[PDB]
Formats: sequence, structure tokens, C-alpha cells
Amino acid sequence: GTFTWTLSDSEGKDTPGGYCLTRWMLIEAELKCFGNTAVAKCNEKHDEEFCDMLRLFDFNKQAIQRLKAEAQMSIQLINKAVNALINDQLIMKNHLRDIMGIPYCNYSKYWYLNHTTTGRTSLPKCWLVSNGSYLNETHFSDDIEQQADNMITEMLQKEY
Amino acid sequence: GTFTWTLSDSEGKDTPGGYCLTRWMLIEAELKCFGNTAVAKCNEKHDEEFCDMLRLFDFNKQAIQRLKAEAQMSIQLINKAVNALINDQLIMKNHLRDIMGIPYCNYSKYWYLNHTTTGRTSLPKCWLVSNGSYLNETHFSDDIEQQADNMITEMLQKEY
Amino acid sequence: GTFTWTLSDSEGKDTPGGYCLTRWMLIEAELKCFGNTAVAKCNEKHDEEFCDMLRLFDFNKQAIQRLKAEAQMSIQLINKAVNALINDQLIMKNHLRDIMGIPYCNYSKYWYLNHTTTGRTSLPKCWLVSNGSYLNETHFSDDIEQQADNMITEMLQKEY
Amino acid sequence: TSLYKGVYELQTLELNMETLNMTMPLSCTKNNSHHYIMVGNETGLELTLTNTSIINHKFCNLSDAHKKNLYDHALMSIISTFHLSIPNFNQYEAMSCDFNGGKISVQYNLSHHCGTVANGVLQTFMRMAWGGRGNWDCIMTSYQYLIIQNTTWEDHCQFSRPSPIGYLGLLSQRTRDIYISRRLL
Amino acid sequence: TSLYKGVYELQTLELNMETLNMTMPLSCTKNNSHHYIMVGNETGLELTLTNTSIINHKFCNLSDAHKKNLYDHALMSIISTFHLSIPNFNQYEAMSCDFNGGKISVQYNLSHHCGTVANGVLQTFMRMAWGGRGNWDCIMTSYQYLIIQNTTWEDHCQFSRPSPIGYLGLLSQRTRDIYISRRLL
Amino acid sequence: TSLYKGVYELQTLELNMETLNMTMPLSCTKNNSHHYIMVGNETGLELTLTNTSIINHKFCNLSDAHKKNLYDHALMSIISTFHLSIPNFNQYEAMSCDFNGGKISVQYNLSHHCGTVANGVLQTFMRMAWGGRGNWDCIMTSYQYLIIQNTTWEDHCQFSRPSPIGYLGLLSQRTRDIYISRRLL
Ligand SMILES: O=C(O)[C@H]1O[C@@H](O[C@@H]2[C@@H](O)[C@@H](O[C@@H]3[C@@H](O)[C@H](O[C@@H]4[C@@H](O)[C@@H](O[C@@H]5[C@@H](O)[C@H](O[C@@H]6[C@@H](O)[C@@H](O[C@@H]7[C@@H](O)[C@H](O[C@@H]8[C@@H](O)[C@@H](O[C@@H]9[C@@H](O)[C@H](O[C@@H]%10[C@@H](O)[C@@H](O[C@@H]%11[C@@H](O)[C@H](O[C@@H]%12[C@@H](O)[C@@H](O)OC[C@H]%12O)O[C@H](C(=O)O)[C@H]%11O)OC[C@H]%10O)O[C@H](C(=O)O)[C@H]9O)OC[C@H]8O)O[C@H](C(=O)O)[C@H]7O)OC[C@H]6O)O[C@H](C(=O)O)[C@H]5O)OC[C@H]4O)O[C@H](C(=O)O)[C@H]3O)OC[C@H]2O)[C@H](O)[C@@H](O[C@H]2OC[C@@H](O)[C@H](O)[C@H]2O)[C@@H]1O
Ligand SMILES: *[C@@H]1O[C@H](CO)[C@@H](O[C@@H]2O[C@H](CO)[C@@H](O)[C@H](O)[C@H]2NC(C)=O)[C@H](O)[C@H]1NC(C)=O
Ligand SMILES: *[C@@H]1O[C@H](CO)[C@@H](O[C@@H]2O[C@H](CO)[C@@H](O)[C@H](O)[C@H]2NC(C)=O)[C@H](O)[C@H]1NC(C)=O
Ligand SMILES: *[C@@H]1O[C@H](CO)[C@@H](O[C@@H]2O[C@H](CO)[C@@H](O)[C@H](O)[C@H]2NC(C)=O)[C@H](O)[C@H]1NC(C)=O
Ligand SMILES: *[C@@H]1O[C@H](CO)[C@@H](O[C@@H]2O[C@H](CO)[C@@H](O)[C@H](O)[C@H]2NC(C)=O)[C@H](O)[C@H]1NC(C)=O
Ligand SMILES: *[C@@H]1O[C@H](CO)[C@@H](O[C@@H]2O[C@H](CO)[C@@H](O)[C@H](O)[C@H]2NC(C)=O)[C@H](O)[C@H]1NC(C)=O
Ligand SMILES: *[C@@H]1O[C@H](CO)[C@@H](O[C@@H]2O[C@H](CO)[C@@H](O)[C@H](O)[C@H]2NC(C)=O)[C@H](O)[C@H]1NC(C)=O
Ligand SMILES: *[C@@H]1O[C@H](CO)[C@@H](O[C@@H]2O[C@H](CO)[C@@H](O)[C@H](O)[C@H]2NC(C)=O)[C@H](O)[C@H]1NC(C)=O
Ligand SMILES: *[C@@H]1O[C@H](CO)[C@@H](O[C@@H]2O[C@H](CO)[C@@H](O)[C@H](O)[C@H]2NC(C)=O)[C@H](O)[C@H]1NC(C)=O
Ligand SMILES: *[C@@H]1O[C@H](CO)[C@@H](O[C@@H]2O[C@H](CO)[C@@H](O)[C@H](O)[C@H]2NC(C)=O)[C@H](O)[C@H]1NC(C)=O
Ligand SMILES: *[C@@H]1O[C@H](CO)[C@@H](O)[C@H](O)[C@H]1NC(C)=O
Ligand SMILES: *[C@@H]1O[C@H](CO)[C@@H](O)[C@H](O)[C@H]1NC(C)=O
Ligand SMILES: *[C@@H]1O[C@H](CO)[C@@H](O)[C@H](O)[C@H]1NC(C)=O
Ligand SMILES: *[C@@H]1O[C@H](CO)[C@@H](O)[C@H](O)[C@H]1NC(C)=O
Ligand SMILES: *[C@@H]1O[C@H](CO)[C@@H](O)[C@H](O)[C@H]1NC(C)=O
Ligand SMILES: *[C@@H]1O[C@H](CO)[C@@H](O)[C@H](O)[C@H]1NC(C)=O
Ligand SMILES: *[C@@H]1O[C@H](CO)[C@@H](O)[C@H](O)[C@H]1NC(C)=O
Ligand SMILES: *[C@@H]1O[C@H](CO)[C@@H](O)[C@H](O)[C@H]1NC(C)=O
Ligand SMILES: *[C@@H]1O[C@H](CO)[C@@H](O)[C@H](O)[C@H]1NC(C)=O
Ligand SMILES: *[C@@H]1O[C@H](CO)[C@@H](O)[C@H](O)[C@H]1NC(C)=O
Ligand SMILES: *[C@@H]1O[C@H](CO)[C@@H](O)[C@H](O)[C@H]1NC(C)=O
Ligand SMILES: *[C@@H]1O[C@H](CO)[C@@H](O)[C@H](O)[C@H]1NC(C)=O
Repeated sequence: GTFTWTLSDSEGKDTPGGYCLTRWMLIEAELKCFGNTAVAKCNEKHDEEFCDMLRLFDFNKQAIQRLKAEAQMSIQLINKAVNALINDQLIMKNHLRDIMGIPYCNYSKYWYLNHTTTGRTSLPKCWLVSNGSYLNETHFSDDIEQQADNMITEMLQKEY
Repeated sequence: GTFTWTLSDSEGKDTPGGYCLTRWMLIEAELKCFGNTAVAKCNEKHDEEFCDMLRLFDFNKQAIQRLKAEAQMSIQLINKAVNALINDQLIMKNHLRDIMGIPYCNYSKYWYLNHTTTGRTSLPKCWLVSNGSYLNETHFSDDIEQQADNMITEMLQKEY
Repeated sequence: GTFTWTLSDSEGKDTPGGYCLTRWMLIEAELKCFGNTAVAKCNEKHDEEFCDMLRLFDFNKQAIQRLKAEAQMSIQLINKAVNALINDQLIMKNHLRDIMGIPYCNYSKYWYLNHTTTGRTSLPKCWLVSNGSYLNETHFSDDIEQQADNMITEMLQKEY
Repeated sequence: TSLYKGVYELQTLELNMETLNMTMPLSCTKNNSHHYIMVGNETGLELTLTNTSIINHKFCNLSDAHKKNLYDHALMSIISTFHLSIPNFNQYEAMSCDFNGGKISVQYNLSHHCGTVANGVLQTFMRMAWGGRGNWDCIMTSYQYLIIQNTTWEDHCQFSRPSPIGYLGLLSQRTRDIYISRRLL
Repeated sequence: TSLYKGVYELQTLELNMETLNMTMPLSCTKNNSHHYIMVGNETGLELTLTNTSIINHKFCNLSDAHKKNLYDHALMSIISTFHLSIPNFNQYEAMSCDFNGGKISVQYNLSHHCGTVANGVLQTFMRMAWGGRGNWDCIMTSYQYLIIQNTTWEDHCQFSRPSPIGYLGLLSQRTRDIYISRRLL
Repeated sequence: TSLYKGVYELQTLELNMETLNMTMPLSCTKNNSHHYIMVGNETGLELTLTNTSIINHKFCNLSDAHKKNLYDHALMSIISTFHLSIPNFNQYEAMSCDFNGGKISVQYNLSHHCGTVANGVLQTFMRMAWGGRGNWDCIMTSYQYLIIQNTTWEDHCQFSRPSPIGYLGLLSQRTRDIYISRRLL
């Protein structure tokens, strides 16, 4: 099957339906809010990594607020819901890219194109890591302009 | 993977390509015909429960008419085709909603918005059950107007 | 989960982003190039067989060029990536069609509608085999005109 | 009755799932303590939460049952799916089985703080039946034992409508949360 | 030849699957009774439906084979997938194995009404080979036995084109329909 | 800094994955040889590639560990997932275990050409940790042994950020590449 989990309502005034990451979530970067479009983009996509991560974040938040921590781990919830939260073979694809020797996803850093004036964001995607280091921004500049073109086209099409 | 089963042709004059439920299928409600749009909606969707059920219905009908009952069960067919008929983690999502304490799908009653004049229907979705009882229609009225808006938008967009 | 593998860049001048099959791939038919649209069609589809096969082809090509053959088989790669390359239950659907007695996919011959003037192709789909022989082209003529209508509609919609 | 906008109506469906008796097992219960699974129109199983034990021996003669193939394959597959979906099952003393003559009997001891086999066994119970003071993903019941056993078919599940979804969902999680008991396996 | 609408043509593809000999095992058969699985360009296996038994002992020395790792890992994984996809396998008397020297030999006794190991074993045969009076998901053949055994590589499968789909599909259903033989597992 | 088109900016995210300490185990490493998995804020495990063996007995007392349920269920499930994802594991002499008192100790012997248990064990190591002269899907390391063992929680993984993706991905492939050791299973 595929993932079926849905994102819990987020207490962000600017973004009613979009998962907003708090201070604790982002290392040394305070709070940022994404919006409903970016988070809802992968309700059909199986090839995005960051929205799977924010689904993990939302599942953790639900499990904390609406159950009891009890100070001992309940692996039952995550083992049951892992296929309902994240794609199961995207990690396989990145493992294969790693074995072959092409740049693979780190799963720690994610990059996105923050629209300065309006504050919209693309759904962040993994910063490629290779040869034991992060790829230079020059190396995947082409992918950056790819995402820029995607954002412009999607926005213009949806607005009309 | 995902489901791959396709709906068998249904002997309904009004609905050529849409699974029509006979008298036996619906408790004390005679026969209703849905249409091709509603049944074909979840050829990409993994978050609907009723069309998975009607895929189970169509698989049962095929297994009965084109094989022999023999009066003893053949669990082989269902165990092989269960991943080809229904989503595998939607039941997980509803089990999780049940454990957490939010209203979960019953999988027995399904509600839909029958258009009285034309006879179109939305794809029926599960009537939420909680606290050992059905949720009042007032509680999920918001979801009802959600589906109404969805139906209007989809119909207008497809017609144009 | 679902497949996540992406098609490697193909050295075809006419088709930059579309997997082009070389002389060795096609029995006694030299080289044909498909295009980006046909190969990218099933980045959401789970019910097509030929593009899964060309994903297997591209995985084999990657495994050969960027690793060493060593003259002994490495089943590890295919066993790990099989769920990342092909759908897991489409073969189940064709096995079921075979058991029931309806024409099933052979997985050897694939038919497609080559546009003579422009050279576009539909994504090839399996030539049905039944009763120990290939179905006559007359038998599934209706499916052929189905695909023709699909191609015309998709092309006209995308062009606009 | 329930009219939305101007013309849309909340017409509801009550799917008669007895129409799937010939291919799928259906789950329904009678009084919130007697759950049932019916396969076909001839055989089914009791799921009774009770303080009384029908079995007083800690055996499960599974390989003997497979040697003498005199049982119903559907029921054995049902209980196999049930036993392979028990999360983190690690105490084999609790489960007891009887298969003489083709009869299907399985008893569970729910004796116990949490992290107990009772927790996971109740979890898979409500995975299957979907009919039901414990918190933080731990559930406790006053019933000491549970019984699964063979029975004929009747209409004795007034409380719950018959549905197959419990078994289809349980098929997903089988062997998912299993512990390693041998290196080779 | 086959022209549709005005310009679309039914041009067909015959995929040469020998190009996948270096990564995937390919299935093809010769005379509807000799099926084959070729892995690499050096080794393959016979699948012969016959009334003659090459093995007269009811053993399968699997742990001895793993102790003396002198066999080909690809072939052992192939037969492992084959044996873990046999639906509801419950009679272990039928299967017989020989692995001395790295040779792969597996014989099956198809002796028998339905609900027999022969049914599921033929089911997984046509799951793998895809080459082939029984009804209602029960299949019977006059052949008493089947043999799987090691062989070199040739072009001896005129009847069927080589394809990998049988093994890839068989990988899906492994351990899916297995019976429980021990509580702990 | 990094401005694209006219207004779009390459603003980046560094997800603090310690916020998932209460539900998911996180993987991070210190000096490319000491890898770690932390579950909760109280317990974690060492993953040390070294030439020194803490264990000199070829046992894995798994059923004894399940009999005396004095261990942490999370850690046992972690190591179970790790051991069920080892591709084509066939040599059980290598693995050694210690569980006395609830301590989690697992040692692996990486002694050896390829087709060795060391290959698959390093494969699953970098499946989990994602931190790291071998070619053609074969990997060799000078380290003879590897140790997994229980430890408390600190911030001792400067080299790598903590992430859960290794364990979630490892859950996918468990039992996928397993060999058959018995006909019935
Ligand atoms: O196959 C098949 O499938 C099949 O077959 C068949 O036939 C067979 C054949 O086959 C063959 O075989 C062979 C063999 O021999 C082999 O083997 C082996 C292998 O495996 C390998 O091994 C390895 C090793 O070596 C290594 O080392 C080791 C170490 O490690 C260590 O370990 C340890 C251990 O020991 C332990 O264990 C244990 C545990 O487990 C636990 O147990 C528990 C118990 O206690 C409980 O109780 C039980 C019960 O159950 C009961 O049983 C019963 C019975 O009795 C019945 O019967 C009856 C009669 O009696 C009369 O009455 O009549 C009726 C009937 O019924 O039945 C039932 C049934 O059905 O089931 C049963 O039940 O009593 C007894 C008891 O015991 O129980 C439980 C449960 O259930 O769960 C259990 O759990 O505790 C105790 C212990 O002891 O543990 C420990 C720990 O802690 O951890 C450890 O440490 O030391 C030792 C060493 O050795 O190691 C490795 C690893 O790790 O991995 C291994 O691997 O190698 C060697 C070898 O030897 O193999 C081979 C090959 O493969 O190649 C072969 O050839 O020949 C024989 C024949 O027989 C069969 O038969 C079958 O079986 C079935 O049937 C029979 C029965 O008996 C059984 O059961 C079944 O199964 C099969 O299936
Ligand atoms: C199980 O379901 C089947 C099919 O849904 C029922 O079979 C029908 O039963 C009625 C009862 O009079 C007959 O008139 C029909 O001819 C039967 N149809 C078929 C296709 O068998 C069956 O009754 C159900 N079982 C029970 C106990 O009611
Ligand atoms: C079900 O479990 C309970 C508790 O684990 C068992 O009760 C124990 O029985 C033994 C044997 O007589 C006594 O020594 C213990 O003191 C009992 N403990 C408790 C808490 O009652 C009970 O026997 C088990 N059921 C069966 C059928 O064996
Ligand atoms: C399951 O297998 C065990 C194997 O020991 C059976 O226990 C034996 O039962 C017979 C029956 O008369 C006794 O004669 C033996 O003495 C028992 N074994 C021992 C070691 O005492 C057990 O009976 C089987 N289960 C059932 C339900 O029959
Ligand atoms: C197995 O497939 C491989 C690749 O598809 C074949 O290898 C080629 O064989 C031809 C035969 O003359 C050589 O010219 C090529 O150089 C080979 N290419 C590679 C990449 O090895 C091989 O021939 C096939 N096996 C058999 C028995 O035909
Ligand atoms: C394959 O199975 C058949 C039937 O199960 C076996 O034939 C039996 O052999 C025994 C031993 O001589 C006889 O006592 C039975 O009367 C036979 N039954 C039948 C129906 O022929 C046959 O031996 C098995 N094959 C092997 C190699 O053992
Ligand atoms: C599989 O293992 C069994 C274990 O018993 C082997 O049977 C033994 O074979 C040796 C060979 O000379 C005999 O000396 C023993 O007497 C046999 N055991 C018994 C109990 O009689 C069997 O040979 C093995 N399989 C193969 C193909 O060798
Ligand atoms: C594990 O994560 C939890 C939640 O992300 C952390 O819990 C918070 O810790 C801070 C530390 O001062 C407290 O102020 C908060 O009240 C805690 N919140 C909750 C919901 O527990 C915890 O600190 C993390 N573990 C460690 C060792 O830092
Ligand atoms: C790890 O494996 C190595 C090699 O397999 C073991 O070293 C062998 O030890 C035995 C017993 O003393 C000797 O007979 C061999 O000659 C050794 N071989 C080599 C290549 O060193 C080593 O003992 C294993 N580790 C443990 C803890 O047993
Ligand atoms: C795992 O189980 C084995 C079972 O044999 C244990 O080996 C026994 O250990 C005790 C401990 O004093 C000795 O008295 C026995 O003599 C040992 N058995 C044999 C056959 O020699 C082993 O100790 C267990 N593992 C651990 C870590 O305790
Ligand atoms: C990335 O750029 C830095 C300089 O900014 C350079 O030192 C480094 O070598 C570059 N990376 C690669 C892989 O060349
Ligand atoms: C639903 O409405 C009924 C009255 O129509 C009321 O008795 C019942 O308490 C309501 N449900 C809940 C959960 O309050
Ligand atoms: C297909 O057509 C041929 C003649 O072209 C005919 O001999 C054959 O019987 C036909 N197939 C079927 C199934 O009738
Ligand atoms: C079960 O259904 C079959 C098919 O209609 C029927 O022949 C049989 O009599 C039914 N069983 C009983 C006990 O009525
Ligand atoms: C079963 O035992 C418990 C505790 O011993 C107690 O609630 C009662 O005796 C039984 N339970 C019920 C529901 O009667
Ligand atoms: C669905 O609601 C009906 C209402 O009577 C109830 O009997 C049934 O048990 C419910 N379904 C489940 C799975 O509990
Ligand atoms: C198998 O293919 C390899 C790669 O081309 C080749 O080197 C080898 O000679 C082939 N095997 C045989 C028996 O020709
Ligand atoms: C195998 O035996 C069967 C029945 O004994 C019989 O058909 C014949 O002797 C053999 N089968 C074939 C196809 O020759
Ligand atoms: C596909 O058709 C060809 C036609 O010759 C045949 O040889 C082959 O066996 C067929 N495929 C399968 C899987 O049977
Ligand atoms: C772990 O987190 C819980 C929840 O905030 C907290 O109560 C507990 O003190 C923490 N553990 C330690 C060792 O601080
Ligand atoms: C472990 O042993 C190997 C070979 O014996 C050698 O590289 C060295 O002694 C040890 N490895 C390291 C990295 O120190
Ligand atoms: C991601 O990059 C950081 C950069 O410091 C590194 O520490 C971490 O190990 C990388 N992730 C993985 C999985 O290696």
C-alpha cells in the first residue's frame, strides 16, 4: 500500500492547514511556517523526502499530546504507522544512489526556495551529499533552476 | 505496491462503466447505481474506503460467476488479491484514529450526497463512529459541506 | 510502498529525457526511441507493465556500467530494488486473469501505436495471450481504439 | 431529513456484507464480549473474553495438526494471521491450543505496569473484531482469559454488523513485529 | 498491416530478455513439460514434470548445505523463494533434496478431491514458469513427480521466451501463506 | 547569499531530530567508527568497528532472553530489525550475543574474493547508520570485528546529525533476503 496519514491542524495564523515547524524542530532557526500547498503536495507524490519527515513530526506530536510519555518508549506506534507515514522505498532509492556513487540524500539538511516578498516556499528537498561532503551549490544549480521553474509554473497555473 | 484490480463491466443501462450495487448488496434499500466517475475516482486515490469495498464486491462477483463455489472456501484468491483490491494501510490509519480517541471509520455505514434531480453521487465515505456510537450528523456537518464543495468544483471543472 | 527508481539519462538526441531502447534490447528490430512523455507517464501509474520493464532495463544498465560484472551474479541488487523498480501486484493481477480464464499479459510482446509522421508512441502495453496463443488483433481492436482516443486527448490537452 | 445546500441529501448505505460470505471471513459480535468470525456459511469461531479456562495444558500441537491434515484450511490460516500479528510477542507460556479432530481451540492467558503480552493480544483483538482502564497504548481488561473456538453458523451477533475489514487489515501486519528466536531462521 | 484510425500503427515489441542475463534469472520452457530457469550465462535449472523419481529418500539437508558453503548462492535463493511461496504448505514428506557437491536437486511428490500439496505446488509452478482437468482453483496433472536440478546453459527453450517476471512475482508472495509450526518462531 | 532568479532564495533547513526522541530511534556517529542509535532519552547503543572482541563464545541466547523478560523491548526490536535485514545471511558462526541482566551485546566477525557475510553485514551497517577498497557491490574494511552494545545517552555524535531514517528504511527490507532453513517454517 501507500501512506495514509493526514496532517494534524497546526496552530499557525498565517498557515491554517499547513504544518508549521516550531523553534524546537529547526536547529538554531526559530520558527518557520510552510503553508497548505507545500505540505499537501505529496498527498499523491511518493518521491519527496521532507514531507515524509514532517509527517513523522506530526505523528510524534500527536503521540505526545494525546497519549502519555510514561518515560519508556512505545515502538509499537512507529512500527505500525511507519508505512502509513513515509514512503517505504524512497530510502531504498537513496541507498542505491549511495552505493552506485551518485550524490544521495543526507536526510538531515533540506533546501527550499523561500520567496522573500510573499513568504511562499517550495516543498524542501534533500541537499545532496557525496564523497563524504555536501555538494557545492554550483553542482546542482541546474536542479535549483528546475525547482524555480516548477514553482513559477505551478503557481501561475493554480492562480488561473 | 498498490492496488491494480479493475472493475468488471456492470449490467446497468444508466451507468455503463460504473459498478452498480444490486438488491442483495445493500441492506433493505433495493438497487442503486453509482456511475463511472465515482468508481473511477480512486484509480489514483489511496485514502477512500468505499471504493475498496466495491472492488471487494466485484472480485467476489467475478470469483463466483467464473469459478465454482464447490461449497468449501478458497482463501487462496483473497489472500493473493487483497493487496491488488484494497489499500493496505488505510485500515492502519483508521485503527490509529481509533486508538488515539478521534472518530474512526466503522466500515459498515457509508454516507454520500445523492443529487436528487440528476442522480449523481459522490464516492461514499465512511460514517465516523466514536464512543461506541455513530457521530451525530451535526458533528461532521463541516465535512459534509466539504464534500459538497468538492463535488461542485469537480463537476464544473470536468464539464468545461 | 511504491516504486521510486528514476530513469537514467539516455544518450538519444531526439529523446533527451526518455529511455531509448538500443539494438540489443529489441529482438530483430534495431533501435527505437520512445520519448520523455511515454516513459514519465507511469511516475504515478501502477497499472502499466512495459515501463516497469524499461525500468528493469535501466537498472540493469546502471548496474553494469557503474559496477563490475565479476562473472558471478549479484542477486542482492535486484532483490533489494525489485519493489523500487516495478509494481508488486500487477503480476498478481495478470496471474489472476490467467487463472480465471480471461486473456492475460504475456510480458514478452508489447504493442504500441507508433505515430508514423511525428514518431510519437503511446506507452506500449502487453499483447494479451489466451488459450495458449496470441489474441487476434480483431479481438482487442476496441482496446486499440481506446488507446488511440487516449493518445489524441492527452496530446491535445497537453499542447494547449 | 438531512438536506445540505439546496438539493444534496445525506442518503446513507448499510452494506450487507453477508454477500461476501463465499470468499471472505466476516467479523461481528453479540454482547461486547462474544466476538465472532464466520467463514463460509458453515463454520465460524468464538472469541470469548472470560475468567474460565477450557484448556489446562500449555501446548500448541501445530506440527501434529499439519501432519494429520484433517482440519479446515481457512480456519488455520485465520489463526495463523492472528498469531503473526501479535506485536512483540515474546512469552510462549500464555498460548494454549487444541486441534484434535479438526477442532480449532486457542486459549490466551492475559495475566500481568505494562509491556505485557496481554497488551499486544488485546491490541490484535481490537485489530480483528473492531469492537470495544488503560492509557498510553496500554490496555487492561478484568477478563483473565480469552477463548477462540470452532462453532457452526447462526445470526448471533446483534451488537455488530459483519465485516471483513478486520482480517484484511490484520493480514497487513503479520510477521511485522516478530522477535528473532534463531540466527539462521 | 495493422493500421488504426488513419496513421497509428500496431507496431509490436519482442523484448530480448537475454540482455538481463547478468542481473536477473530468466524463465523459459521447451516442450510444455521441461521448464527452465537460467541465472547468468553459466548455470540454470531443470523443471521436469515426470513419472520418474531421481530421489528415493525423504530428506532436505538444508543446514548441512549452509554449513558447507560450496553451492551457488543465486540458486539457493531461487529455490528458497520457490519454497516460501507454496500456498499453505503443510506436508513435508513430499519434498526431497540433494545438495552434495553444490548440486541443486529438489524433487516433489504430487500424489493425492482437493486441498492437496499438489495443488499449491502446481500453483507455484505456474507462478514461476507461466507455462501451461482441474477447476475451482484446484489443478491436477497426470505427472506423479517433479524434478528441479542443476544444468549448464543452452538455448533449449524453443517453446517459451525467457522472462524474469516469474521470479520477481514469486518474490512477492514468499512467507505470505505459511503455517505456524512453533509458538516462538 | 544564494539568490536565484530575482527573488527566490536558497534558505535551508536543519531539522532538529531530537524532537523525535520520544517516539523514534535516532542514528548518529562520532568519529566514522563509533556509530550510535539512541532510543528515548535514557538508552542507546554503540556500533564500534574494531579489532578487539568483547565476546569469545559463539552463542546467541535469544529464547533465554525471551523467557526472562528483563530487557528493553525497544532495543530487542531494533536488533531484530537489524538481523532480519542482513542480505543472504547464511553463516551463523559469526554472530555472538550477550543478554545477561537486560544488557544488549551483539558482536560480528567480519573475517573473509566476495560473497561473504562481511559484505552483507557492512551493507546493513550503512543501511542503518548512513555513515561512511571494495567494488561491484562488495565492500571490505580493515576492521575485523564489530560491536553493538548498551549505553546511556549523551551528545557524543559530533560527526553526524541524529536521524531516524536508517531504522525506518531497515524496517522495509526485514526478512526480504532470508534463506530457507526448514521446509515447514
Ligand atoms: O524441516 C522441517 O521443517 C521438518 O523436518 C521434519 O523431519 C526432520 C528432518 O527435517 C531432519 O531435521 C534435521 C535437523 O535435526 C537439523 O536441525 C539442526 C539445525 O537446525 C541446525 O541447528 C543450529 C544449531 O546447531 C546451532 O547450535 C545450537 C545453539 O545455537 C544452541 O541453541 C539453543 C537451542 O537449542 C534452544 O532451543 C530450545 C528453545 O527453542 C526452547 O524450546 C521451547 C520448548 O521448550 C517448548 O516445548 C517443546 C514442545 O514444543 C514439545 O514439542 C512437541 C512435540 O513433542 C510433539 O510431538 C508429539 C509426540 O511427542 C507424541 O506425543 O506424538 C504426538 C506428537 O504431537 O508435537 C508438537 C508439535 O506438533 O509441535 C510439539 O510441540 O515438547 C518438546 C519441547 O521442546 O516449545 C517451545 C515452542 O513451541 O516455541 C520452544 O520454544 O527452550 C528449550 C531450548 O532447548 O534455545 C537456546 C536459547 O536459549 O536460545 C539456544 O541457545 O544450543 C544447541 C546448538 O545446536 O544454532 C543454530 C542457530 O542458532 O541458528 C542452529 O541453526 O544445525 C544442526 C541441526 O541438528 O537440521 C537438519 C537440516 O536442516 O539439514 C535436518 O536434517 O531430521 C529430523 C526429522 O525429524 C521434522 O520432524 C519437523 O519437526 C516438526 O515435527 C516434529 C516435532 O517434534 C517438531 O517440534 C516439529 O518442528 C520439521 O518441521
Ligand atoms: C451466503 O451468500 C450467498 C450469496 O450471497 C447466499 O446464496 C444465496 O442464497 C439464497 C437464499 O435463498 C438463494 O436463493 C440464492 O440462490 C443463493 N445464491 C448463491 C449465488 O448461492 C447464501 O444464502 C448466503 N448464506 C447464508 C447462510 O445465507
Ligand atoms: C494464567 O496465568 C496465571 C498467572 O501467571 C497463573 O496463575 C499462577 O498459577 C501458578 C500455578 O498454580 C501459581 O503458582 C501462581 O501463583 C499463579 N499466579 C497467579 C498470579 O495467579 C495461571 O495458572 C495461568 N493459567 C493456567 C491455565 O495455567
Ligand atoms: C502435543 O504434543 C505433546 C508431546 O509430548 C503431547 O504430550 C503427550 O501426550 C500423550 C497423549 O497420551 C502422552 O501419552 C505423552 O506422555 C505426552 N508427552 C509427555 C512428554 O508427557 C500432547 O498431548 C499433545 N497435545 C494434545 C492436545 O494432544
Ligand atoms: C549475456 O548478456 C550479456 C550482455 O547482454 C552478453 O554480453 C555480450 O556478449 C557479446 C557476444 O559477442 C559480446 O560481444 C559483448 O561484448 C558482451 N557484452 C557484455 C557487456 O558483456 C552475453 O553474451 C550474454 N550471454 C550469452 C551466453 O550470450
Ligand atoms: C509418492 O507418494 C506415493 C503416494 O503417497 C507413494 O506411494 C506409496 O508408497 C508406499 C511405500 O511403498 C506404499 O505403502 C503406498 O501404498 C504407496 N501409495 C500409492 C498411492 O502409491 C510413493 O512411494 C511416493 N514416492 C516416493 C519416492 O516415496
Ligand atoms: C541428511 O542428513 C541425514 C542425517 O541422518 C543423513 O542420513 C545419514 O547419512 C549418513 C551417510 O552415510 C549415514 O551414515 C547415516 O546413518 C544417516 N543417518 C541415519 C539416521 O541413518 C542423510 O544422508 C543426509 N542427506 C544426504 C543427501 O546425504
Ligand atoms: C527529548 O525530546 C523532548 C521533546 O522534544 C524533550 O522534552 C522537553 O525538554 C525540555 C528541556 O528543558 C523541557 O523544558 C520540556 O518541557 C520538554 N517537553 C516535553 C514535551 O517533554 C527532551 O528534553 C528531549 N530529551 C533530552 C535529553 O533533551
Ligand atoms: C573470527 O574469524 C576468524 C577467521 O574465521 C577466526 O580466526 C580463526 O580462529 C581459529 C581458532 O583459533 C583458527 O584455527 C583459525 O586459524 C583462525 N583463522 C584466521 C584467519 O585467523 C577468529 O577466531 C574468529 N573470532 C572468534 C572470536 O572466534
Ligand atoms: C546460552 O545457552 C547455552 C546453553 O548450553 C549456555 O551454555 C551453558 O552455560 C552454562 C553456564 O554455567 C554452563 O553451565 C553449561 O555447561 C553451558 N552448556 C554447555 C553445553 O556447556 C550459555 O552459557 C548461554 N549463554 C550465556 C551468555 O550464558
Ligand atoms: C566545493 O567548493 C570548494 C570551494 O568553495 C572546493 O574547495 C571544493 O573542492 C568543491 N567541491 C568539490 C567536490 O570539488
Ligand atoms: C447526538 O444527539 C443526540 C440527540 O439527537 C444526543 O442524545 C447525543 O448525546 C448526541 N451525541 C453526543 C456524543 O453528544
Ligand atoms: C485468429 O484468427 C485465425 C485466422 O487469422 C484463426 O485461425 C484463429 O482461430 C483465430 N483465433 C481464435 C481464438 O479464434
Ligand atoms: C451455503 O451456500 C451455498 C451456495 O448457495 C449453498 O449451496 C449451501 O446450501 C449453503 N449452506 C447451507 C448450510 O445452507
Ligand atoms: C475476572 O476476574 C477479575 C479479577 O479477578 C474480576 O473483575 C472478575 O472476577 C472477573 N471479571 C468479570 C468482568 O467478571
Ligand atoms: C458499525 O455500527 C453498527 C451499528 O449498529 C455496529 O453494530 C457495528 O459494530 C459497527 N462496526 C464496528 C466495526 O464496530
Ligand atoms: C558470460 O558473460 C561474460 C560477460 O560478457 C563473459 O565474460 C563470459 O565469457 C560469459 N560466459 C560464457 C560461458 O561465455
Ligand atoms: C504418469 O502416470 C499417470 C497415472 O499413473 C499416467 O497418466 C501415465 O502413466 C503417466 N503420465 C504421463 C503423462 O505419461
Ligand atoms: C509469449 O508468447 C510467446 C510466443 O512464442 C511464447 O513463446 C511465450 O511462452 C509467451 N510467454 C509466456 C510467459 O508464456
Ligand atoms: C526524558 O524526557 C521526559 C519527558 O520530558 C522527562 O520527563 C525525563 O526526565 C527525560 N529523561 C531524562 C533522563 O532527563
Ligand atoms: C585491524 O587489523 C587489520 C588487518 O589485520 C589492520 O588494518 C589493523 O591491524 C587493524 N585495523 C585498523 C584500522 O587499525
Ligand atoms: C549529513 O551532513 C552532516 C554534516 O555535518 C553529517 O554530520 C551527517 O553525517 C550527514 N548525514 C549522514 C546520514 O551521514
